[PDB]
Amino acid sequence: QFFTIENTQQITLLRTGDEFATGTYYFDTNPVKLTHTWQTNRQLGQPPL
Amino acid sequence: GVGVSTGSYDNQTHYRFLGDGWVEITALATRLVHLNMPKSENYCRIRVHNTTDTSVKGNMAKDDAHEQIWTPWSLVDANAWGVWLQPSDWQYICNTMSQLNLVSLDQEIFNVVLKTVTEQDSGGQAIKIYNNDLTACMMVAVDSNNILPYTPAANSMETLGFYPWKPTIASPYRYYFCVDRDLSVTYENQEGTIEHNVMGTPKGMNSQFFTIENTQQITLLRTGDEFATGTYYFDTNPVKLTHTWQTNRQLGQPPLLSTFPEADTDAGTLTAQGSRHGATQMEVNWVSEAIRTRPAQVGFCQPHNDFEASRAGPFAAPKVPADVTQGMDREANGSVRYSYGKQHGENWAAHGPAPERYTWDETNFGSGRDTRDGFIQSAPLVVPPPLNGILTNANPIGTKNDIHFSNVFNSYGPLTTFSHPSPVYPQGQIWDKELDLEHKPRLHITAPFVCKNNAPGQMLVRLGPNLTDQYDPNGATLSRIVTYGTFFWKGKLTMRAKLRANTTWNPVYQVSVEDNGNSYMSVTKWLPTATGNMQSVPLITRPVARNTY
DNA sequence: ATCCTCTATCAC
DNA sequence: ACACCAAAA
DNA sequence: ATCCTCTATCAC
DNA sequence: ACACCAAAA
DNA sequence: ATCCTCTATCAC
DNA sequence: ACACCAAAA
DNA sequence: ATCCTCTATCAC
DNA sequence: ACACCAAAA
Ligand SMILES: [Ca+2]
Ligand SMILES: [Ca+2]
Ligand SMILES: [Ca+2]
Ligand SMILES: [Ca+2]
Ligand SMILES: [Ca+2]
Repeated sequence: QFFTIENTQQITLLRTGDEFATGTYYFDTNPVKLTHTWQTNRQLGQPPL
Repeated sequence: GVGVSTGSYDNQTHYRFLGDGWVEITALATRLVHLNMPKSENYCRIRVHNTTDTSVKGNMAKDDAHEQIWTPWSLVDANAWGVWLQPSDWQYICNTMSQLNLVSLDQEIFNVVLKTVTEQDSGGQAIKIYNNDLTACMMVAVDSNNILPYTPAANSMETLGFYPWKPTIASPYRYYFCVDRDLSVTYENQEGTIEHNVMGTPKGMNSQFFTIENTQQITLLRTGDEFATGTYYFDTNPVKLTHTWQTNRQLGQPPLLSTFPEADTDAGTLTAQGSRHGATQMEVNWVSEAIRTRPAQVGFCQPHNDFEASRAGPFAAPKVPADVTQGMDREANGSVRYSYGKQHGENWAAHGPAPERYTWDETNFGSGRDTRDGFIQSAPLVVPPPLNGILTNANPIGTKNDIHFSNVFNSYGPLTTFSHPSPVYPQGQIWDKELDLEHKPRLHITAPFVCKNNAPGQMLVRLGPNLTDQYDPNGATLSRIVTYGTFFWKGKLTMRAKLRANTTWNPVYQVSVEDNGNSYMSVTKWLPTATGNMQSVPLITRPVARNTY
């Protein structure tokens, strides 16, 4: 599999006065909790009486 | 303002029938609860170390090391089949339905009774006088948002009476706290010492201390008051009410017959394994039910007594229940052993503290595993394997005589498909909360129904501190008027089922009872004695044959 | 707040 | 007092 | 008068 | 039973 | 005249 | 192709 | 001026 | 942010 930037994309030329800008990508992702846990199989629920 | 009941007794069960054979079952539970003053007036962070047992060399699998927080509050768990349905009903549902699912729960408290006792008659002997205080109050609260940790009572056979005409009481609220316990490995006598059997202190990063009072809205209940729940809606997956059988060996196209039996005795034959059509993923130039290709893997091999351990200490790994198989390999296919007691079974006239126990063998056949016959051949498959060309349940691993590949082999994988366990009638747990782990478990062996969203807030109760004329805050430890109480609890559980369809020919297994015998199913078991004693024995859920392919 | 073994004289 | 028992109470 | 650790199935 | 957990329940 | 074991993709 | 299996397909 | 290997978040 | 991948985004 051999690709080439030139045969795959639209290249834009930039001289000194030019400028380039991206679209606006939207992330479709799952959030990340910001808390650690502790409980292990030994501490799950009803502590003995 | 008092002298008038605030609720109504009703422990009925209604079967509402709708079209296409759907059914709306409605569970009615009413129960009389008793309650006395919580000994600790406060919250206690208590510890538990059983050095008396941890010290032995072989002993570890008996470790009870942990540190709980004792709250002066008491829980009111009804999460146990045995509390809602009547023996017979469970029969009915199981003998008639095809699936069951949780719908909604509704709780209610009322007819509060608060009394104080005064031990008098010091001028004669030693009597006790009973009388109720009106102003006195009770306290209720519901952790609807579930800030507090979950504490299922069936997790200890401490739920409520399964017998309506007999009262009951509440399990006290207690929850785990963070420690970091550690224990070393040893066997029968070995040599050396237990290198270190430590406990530990609270860690800043994981210390979590809650308080009913700073988390919930507590409602005061005097005699004429009454309390009532919202109406929780279950968002859960239904449970089939049929066992299966088919195993990898019976999936689809049975081989073609070439020889036809002559009499009801002799059998028939197939075609030459060498000269037989089909497919396999072994190099051999033949074919056999054993090596033929199947859709996927039914059931799988689980590691035996996989005590693993973390900062908490050691513990046995849980494992998906399955049929025990002829091999009678219980601990091998996770059957479960319950130890219930007189409010949850037991006979009643059984003497001594000795709890009654029952082991449940799962009915999802074709999913079980017989350790004995399980074996791994080698490379390039060979008709009859050499010796050093096949590892069996005889050959020992890591130099231990009885430890074989089974106890460490894990068959699980993509093609590994199985069946969800079944519920156990009395004693069994109904629903359960889900672990707040970004990556969940395909199910809990703990219970049948797992809430997809939030879950039923736990209902907490506690009596109110009835003070005396004497009180000093800075005062060491002090007096409070003796007091205890009662109240009725009423629950509403709605379920949905559908009637099974009859399509076989040959009748089918039904749960039934039997005349006065030595049979497991003997009426008498679910009957009163001359003094009125009775037990509740677990019953078969999924008496009827399913199909899986 | 009674109707033929539920809810439900529910079958009006 | 329907409301009568197995349907159309 | 229960909804995922508050109020607040508040997000309807 | 919305109300499915992180947004627009 | 194919829809998850009936009739009944009946649940449209 | 609704019609995603246990409800409101 | 970003949408799953084109043009083309073209499939809106 | 549709526009969640193979259709009818
Ligand atoms: Ca909340
Ligand atoms: Ca009635
Ligand atoms: Ca609330
Ligand atoms: Ca048909
Ligand atoms: Ca583009």
